Amino acid sequence: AEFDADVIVDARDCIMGRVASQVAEQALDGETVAVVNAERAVITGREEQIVEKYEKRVDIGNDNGYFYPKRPDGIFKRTIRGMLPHKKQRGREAFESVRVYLGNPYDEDGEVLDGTSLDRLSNIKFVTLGEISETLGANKTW
Amino acid sequence: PQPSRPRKGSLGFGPRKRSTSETPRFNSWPSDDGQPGVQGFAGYKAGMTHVVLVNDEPNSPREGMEETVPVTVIETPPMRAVALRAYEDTPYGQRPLTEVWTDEFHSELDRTLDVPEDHDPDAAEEQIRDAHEAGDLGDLRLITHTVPDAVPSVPKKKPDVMETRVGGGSVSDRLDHALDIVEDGGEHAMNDIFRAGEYADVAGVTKGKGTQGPVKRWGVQKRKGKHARQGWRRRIGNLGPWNPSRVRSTVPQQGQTGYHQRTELNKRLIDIGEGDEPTVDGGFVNYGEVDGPYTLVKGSVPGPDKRLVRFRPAVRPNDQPRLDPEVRYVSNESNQG
Amino acid sequence: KPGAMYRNSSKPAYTRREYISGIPGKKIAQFDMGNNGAGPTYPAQVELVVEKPVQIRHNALEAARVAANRYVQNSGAAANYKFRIRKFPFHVIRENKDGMRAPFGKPVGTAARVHGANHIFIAWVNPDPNVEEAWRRAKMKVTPTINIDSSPAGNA
Amino acid sequence: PRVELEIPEDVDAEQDHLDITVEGDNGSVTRRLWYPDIDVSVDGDTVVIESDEDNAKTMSTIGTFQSHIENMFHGVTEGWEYGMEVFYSHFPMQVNVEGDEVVIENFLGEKAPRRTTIHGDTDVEIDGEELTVSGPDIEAVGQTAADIEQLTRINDKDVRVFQDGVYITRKP
Amino acid sequence: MEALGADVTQGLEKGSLITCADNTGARELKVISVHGYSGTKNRHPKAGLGDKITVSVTKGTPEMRRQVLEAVVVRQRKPIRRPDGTRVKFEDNAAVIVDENEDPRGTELKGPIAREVAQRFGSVASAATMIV
RNA sequence: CGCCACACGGGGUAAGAGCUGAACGCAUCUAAGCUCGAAACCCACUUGGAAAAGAGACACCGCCGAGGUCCCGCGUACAAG
RNA sequence: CGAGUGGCUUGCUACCUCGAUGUCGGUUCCCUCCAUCCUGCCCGUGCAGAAGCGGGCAAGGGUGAGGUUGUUCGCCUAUUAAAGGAGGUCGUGAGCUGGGUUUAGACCGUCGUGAGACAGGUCGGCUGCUAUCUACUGGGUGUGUAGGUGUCUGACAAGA
RNA sequence: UGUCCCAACGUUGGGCCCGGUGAACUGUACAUUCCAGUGCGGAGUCUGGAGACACCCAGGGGGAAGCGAAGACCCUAUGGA
RNA sequence: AGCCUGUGUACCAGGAGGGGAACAACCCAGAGAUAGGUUAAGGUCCCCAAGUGUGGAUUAAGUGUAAUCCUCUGAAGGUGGUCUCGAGCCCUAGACAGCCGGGAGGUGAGCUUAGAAGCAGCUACCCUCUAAGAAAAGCGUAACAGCUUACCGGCCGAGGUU
Ligand SMILES: [Cl-]
Ligand SMILES: [Cl-]
Ligand SMILES: [Cl-]
Ligand SMILES: [Cl-]
Ligand SMILES: [Cl-]
Ligand SMILES: [Cl-]
Ligand SMILES: [Cl-]
Ligand SMILES: [K+]
Ligand SMILES: [Mg+2]
Ligand SMILES: [Mg+2]
Ligand SMILES: [Mg+2]
Ligand SMILES: [Mg+2]
Ligand SMILES: [Mg+2]
Ligand SMILES: [Mg+2]
Ligand SMILES: [Mg+2]
Ligand SMILES: [Mg+2]
Ligand SMILES: [Mg+2]
Ligand SMILES: [Mg+2]
Ligand SMILES: [Mg+2]
Ligand SMILES: [Mg+2]
Ligand SMILES: [Mg+2]
Ligand SMILES: [Mg+2]
Ligand SMILES: [Mg+2]
Ligand SMILES: [Mg+2]
Ligand SMILES: [Mg+2]
Ligand SMILES: [Mg+2]
Ligand SMILES: [Mg+2]
Ligand SMILES: [Mg+2]
Ligand SMILES: [Mg+2]
Ligand SMILES: [Mg+2]
Ligand SMILES: [Mg+2]
Ligand SMILES: [Mg+2]
Ligand SMILES: [Mg+2]
Ligand code: NA
Ligand code: NA
Ligand code: NA
Ligand code: NA
Ligand code: NA
Ligand code: NA
Ligand code: NA
Ligand code: NA
Ligand code: NA
Ligand code: NA
Ligand code: NA
Ligand code: NA
Ligand code: NA
Ligand code: NA
Ligand code: NA
Ligand code: NA
Ligand code: NA
Ligand code: NA
Ligand code: NA
Ligand code: NA
Ligand code: NA
Repeated sequence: AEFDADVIVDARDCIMGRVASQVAEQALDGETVAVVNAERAVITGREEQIVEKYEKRVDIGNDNGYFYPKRPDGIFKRTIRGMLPHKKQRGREAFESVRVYLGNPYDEDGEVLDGTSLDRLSNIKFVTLGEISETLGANKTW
Repeated sequence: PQPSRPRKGSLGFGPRKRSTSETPRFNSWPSDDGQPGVQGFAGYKAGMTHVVLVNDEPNSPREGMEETVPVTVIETPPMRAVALRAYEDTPYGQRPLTEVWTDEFHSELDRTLDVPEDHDPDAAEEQIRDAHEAGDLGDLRLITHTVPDAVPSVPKKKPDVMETRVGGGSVSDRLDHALDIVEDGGEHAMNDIFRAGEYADVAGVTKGKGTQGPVKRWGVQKRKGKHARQGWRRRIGNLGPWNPSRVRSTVPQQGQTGYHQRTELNKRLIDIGEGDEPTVDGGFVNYGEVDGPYTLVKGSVPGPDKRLVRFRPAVRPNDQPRLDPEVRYVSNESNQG
Repeated sequence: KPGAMYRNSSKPAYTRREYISGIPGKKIAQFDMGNNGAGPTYPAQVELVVEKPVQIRHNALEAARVAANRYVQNSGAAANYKFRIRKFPFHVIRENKDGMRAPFGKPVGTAARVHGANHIFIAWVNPDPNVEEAWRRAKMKVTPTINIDSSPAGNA
Repeated sequence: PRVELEIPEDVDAEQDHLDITVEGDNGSVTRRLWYPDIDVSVDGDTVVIESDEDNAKTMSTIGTFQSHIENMFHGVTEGWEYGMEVFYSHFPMQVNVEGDEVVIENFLGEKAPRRTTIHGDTDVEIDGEELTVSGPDIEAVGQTAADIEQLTRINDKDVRVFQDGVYITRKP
Repeated sequence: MEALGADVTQGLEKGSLITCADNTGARELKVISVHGYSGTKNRHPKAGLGDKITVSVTKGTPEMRRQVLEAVVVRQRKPIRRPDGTRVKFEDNAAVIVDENEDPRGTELKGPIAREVAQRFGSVASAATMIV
């Protein structure tokens, strides 16, 4: 609720990893970032293998635990966390100044980062984070 | 060779820890089929007796014949829906929106709640109707409580409070149905929700047994033969293999046993009456005498005598309802002797 | 015993029968097949070329040869063609069958050393290449991947 | 590459984004034609399927889009019809259309009715031991016919002896 | 099989010795197995009223002795519950030798038999003197 | 050792059965698209779960007093707590 | 005949430990693998049916009781849908057992002049420790979120 | 005939809480770990990830190749008896 | 064999520092202190200093993002998955494929055989009509019939085939 984001990024139809990589770089530069429409973010590849990977992450675990997110919400945030030294003070500070959102709770329309957009007209092998979460068993709350 | 064998006890009711609320909390509700109506009720366990019934089963080679059936007597006096809570759908699931309360309160509801002295029912109702206009309204439930004071055999006067969902025709129709019940005084009874012969799910916190060993808690064997005399009688062989070099939470160990919440499915309601017809001579042991609104549940119910138990229309019934079964005899024979 | 044990040419040449006794006889039945009465006076000449230097036990030679010639009977017992396996198993092979003590092995067989690109088999046929098939079956029983090569034959 | 399909006088074909709709006296069919770098557009009197690539995979889809559209032209005018024949050896098979699904009773003596739901605006008219599956959407009609035949599939016993079932008699 | 129309607490185990309630020439029977039964690790296979068990003859006529036959449990000391809640128990444990078709190998049955055994083995029942 | 209760059904798949369909005018279950289809997967159901660091929501009561601890009689609870 | 995969057997090597990492078999209790014995869904058949044989997907669940033997293995019996195989320091002795191997006593056979020996058999022949850390099963006290009562939400977690 | 199927209830002494008395074993250091990898090929400490708010009570002993004993087996010594 | 045993050499042992996730001997590099600068190996999307660099092409498997190696497997065999280069032959005198039509008679050849007629077996395999048509390439029949290949014509229209 209420997040003074210096930058509001729109993930719709963008390559999750390429966005995450930039959002990481920016948060480590002191910027407060908000990623919007996470459910509509995308990752290239064969849906079948992609889903197997994430499903494997859900099944992995033990008493010590391996909490892997199912909602497009967390998937994206965990993706960003992997590009930050989240256990160091600086890393945790940056990570905590980044938040991902399902849809867009803001008035402004986020901006599209360079080189992160995927052209649906020249690409058929890709998947929506939202679709991934549905496969994982998430509750489509979007 | 080492023969195979199922593990000891289920891994689906854990962790096996002490329940947070002695008052059960359903985590599921029936589907919105029929007319609007509260989807649950509560009562206090009293004891057991048996009753002779006429075989009601259309597929039984015995249909129509006498039949002895165990029953647990539960005192089910009227409860009171003291408010209507509204939920709104959000990207993070459902969240309470607002509540519509009344002014008529049971003399001792203040033993549990800080009873409202100033509330704006209409504003609440407005906010809810707006929500519904916008289409963000999530299910509708009623804040309910019991009147232990109406049950002499039960020491408490402090009422037990729980939220029960309201499932009905349209959202608008049942929203109205909710408000109607609340506004009055919320006073409702077992009759209004259940009919003898229907299947209900009964939830409740089981009888506590404090700390118990693996044998009792998980069903592991006792040491056998010569092993039973060496110094070990009720201890498992080992806490696991060399590797992984850690004890897995799946190995049966000592701990709290009992006093857990359980939702026992498909319990048939044999009868719903009022009076002392079901009471036993000498009185129900460790309970007392029954003489008021009661419900006869087929079989057993989780929890000890006096504990609060909750009813809910079965969410996954196997059989079709066979209303008002003929009861030819209810035993009142003393439970002592 | 698997070919894994002897297919490599990492050992010294070991073929001097004057210093080696008890060498098992070869299982290869013949080296000249078909019409050996006639000389290579045929239109087409196909060859089975080995593509990697390897050792081929007399075991594999016989099975490879049989599988090829036994099939070349798509032309008949006295058919018009001549088949030649040009290599002979000269290399004597051992096995250490005590542990690694006094391990010099005892003679257990023989193998032929073929260098990549040599032809192990050469058939002579009239435009009737059933031989091309006889070889698909032959390089099936020898360790290396092989090249089926046709020389005199621009009758494609 | 680029192919041009002159639309029939009897038809009107509109298309926004990746969806094409074809309407005729017999109905309307809308399809999604989505493939990397293949543009499908309605240029007045002709539908155009073009792309800047000529690799095998691209040509394959272009040819597929073509037959898909022509098939739609045909479905909105002449229409599509599959003919079927119910057949039984001992137990009189009863095939009826009830609601939006065809039900088959007494199959090989079975007490439990076998059924399947019809796809789209496909008409399954049954007359005696003859069935006619028709509609403007070849995809839908084709499946409905197929599902009907599949509905009598048997794996448990020898099919050569137990031949009961409904079969496609005439393919459009 | 068909419902016995009564709940049973198996009172017999693999190895138990029981009476042969017929005139086949076999006096004592030793239980070996229970038809259609599968237990669990360490559990002794159990058998009670109405079960068809495989058996061996321990006592009786030389020709009958040592033979491995089939039989049906007709009586047991351990209680059983009838629909009306009443419990029923017998003075001894007994079985009657049966064949492939479940027809008593003998001509006469000695002693009473539980009514529930009728709802399963007709020919055995229709050969009973007393059916309680 | 006694008694009660413990689904079905949706969704997506594998092997497999097919539809439409091109590369390759034909053919083709597959390349794009689609219909079905496992005790397996997801949901459903039961249990735990505000320490989920985005550390939550709602209603009322209260900030000179709401509520709570200690105390006393007791257990539907319990090795201390 | 040719090419491989596994790391359960056996052999090889001598890298690790001789200021000791307690043996075999069994038991008890937990997790896993699939090369699937049963169960589900399928394909082929020398598929009429019934009963089979062979193959594919598939590890959810099941795979049990006994007679000889220390046995593992294996032989045998009656049941069974089936009574699959394998890994976890040949899982598991700060858990049990101690029948076998392999101490000191003794006998027999064989060998030795003899002491005595045996990759032969046999009878008898011991099982230590009060848990510091870690791990997990359950139970509390505090702090953080930032006054209280009551009711909820559900990120995730477990289930056969 | 409770050795077993298959375990239950009970009795007495402990265990648990309280007053008083009051040791020992053991300790290079650090130490909230888990999954993998690596390494003299059997890692709480190296590497990558995952998880992880602190303290305390009770428990049964998975790990610290746990503690205890300069290996009895085996070999070696121009050792002993 | 992370085996045993030679040999030449460089290294570890006794060798830091940079790189290689970690890691005696692999790469750079041989090093007094301190300071500024430029490179080496290696690297430049983030973690992480430096490119989401440029021209062009391939790959759809998450192949791959793995110099060396106990350590990074993947083989014989197979692939109308796809891209590129070559050669031969056919083709607007209309090819390849498909669809339509024609596939005729002497004559159901002779022989054998109850039989045999394109098609059990044996021999032969001729000539007529014609724009085609085997003494019949594959099914089928008890033998016929029937269904088709070869062969010809039409429709179509551009590359096709090896
Ligand atoms: Cl986990
Ligand atoms: Cl970090
Ligand atoms: Cl694509
Ligand atoms: Cl034991
Ligand atoms: Cl048995
Ligand atoms: Cl130097
Ligand atoms: Cl990936
Ligand atoms: K040692
Ligand atoms: Mg002992
Ligand atoms: Mg009593
Ligand atoms: Mg009584
Ligand atoms: Mg059959
Ligand atoms: Mg046992
Ligand atoms: Mg140890
Ligand atoms: Mg498999
Ligand atoms: Mg499993
Ligand atoms: Mg072991
Ligand atoms: Mg084991
Ligand atoms: Mg141990
Ligand atoms: Mg010990
Ligand atoms: Mg101890
Ligand atoms: Mg012993
Ligand atoms: Mg002994
Ligand atoms: Mg002994
Ligand atoms: Mg803090
Ligand atoms: Mg770490
Ligand atoms: Mg020593
Ligand atoms: Mg010695
Ligand atoms: Mg001496
Ligand atoms: Mg040194
Ligand atoms: Mg940088
Ligand atoms: Mg890979
Ligand atoms: Mg390599
Ligand atoms: Na990707
Ligand atoms: Na996980
Ligand atoms: Na002891
Ligand atoms: Na003892
Ligand atoms: Na151990
Ligand atoms: Na030797
Ligand atoms: Na080969
Ligand atoms: Na399904
Ligand atoms: Na909180
Ligand atoms: Na040591
Ligand atoms: Na053991
Ligand atoms: Na399984
Ligand atoms: Na045995
Ligand atoms: Na060990
Ligand atoms: Na011990
Ligand atoms: Na042991
Ligand atoms: Na006892
Ligand atoms: Na331990
Ligand atoms: Na040096
Ligand atoms: Na390094
Ligand atoms: Na990959």
